[PDB]
Amino acid sequence: AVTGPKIAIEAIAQGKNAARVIDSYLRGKLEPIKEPYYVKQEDLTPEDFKDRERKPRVPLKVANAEERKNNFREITSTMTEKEAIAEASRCLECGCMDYFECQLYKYVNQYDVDPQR
Amino acid sequence: NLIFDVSPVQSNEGMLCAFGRFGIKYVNDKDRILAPLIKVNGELSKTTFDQALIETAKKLQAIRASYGKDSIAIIASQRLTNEEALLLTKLAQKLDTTVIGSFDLRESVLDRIFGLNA
Ligand code: SF4
Repeated sequence: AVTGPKIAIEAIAQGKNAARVIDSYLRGKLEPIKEPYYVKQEDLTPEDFKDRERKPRVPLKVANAEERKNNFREITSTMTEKEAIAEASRCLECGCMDYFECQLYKYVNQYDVDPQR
Repeated sequence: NLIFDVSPVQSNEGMLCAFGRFGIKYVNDKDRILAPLIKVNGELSKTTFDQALIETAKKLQAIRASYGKDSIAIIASQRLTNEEALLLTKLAQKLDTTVIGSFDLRESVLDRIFGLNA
């Protein structure tokens, strides 16, 4: 109703942010949504990951076109537990392991830093 | 969950025939189907009630869409209760078809003479 036709996760994000702002407003302290500052690595290129073992992605089971075009049954299937664990084990763990306890992140989010200069 | 006997009531001649007395044997039949079947890979296979009903609704709606009004026939056994027959008529009304009848239904002449086929 506000952004026009988008994907559903954008609508969910809008609903969650609006819920946050409405909860603040119901307390008399209407606060806009503040975007946190995150340290990122924009310089990473494929040769930085050239030593990792290559592992295949979990295959997606798709129903046969001839049979599926005649019915309204689900086209794709949910993966199995073995495939789920094997696929989750492929993650490279890009995020910082200290994110939930790092004091530097907390302090740089308490003070409006402009570190690009 | 098994039927063991049938007795006539003591009302008028207190009688049943072969059907009413002995044809209740189909209730205990082991060949009764208890789960729905839908055609996968061209053969009927067991499924759940929700999936089968959704498939039925989609098949009937597709026929009605691609062929129009009065393209689905609802042929019902005359052993169903009055409520099931009425609900089937309402289903034909929602399916946009007036073709609801029975293959055991005799041609009617009393409604043309007296008004009601009764
Ligand atoms: S943390 Fe895992 S899922 Fe997220 S970008 Fe890195 S490899 Fe992909």
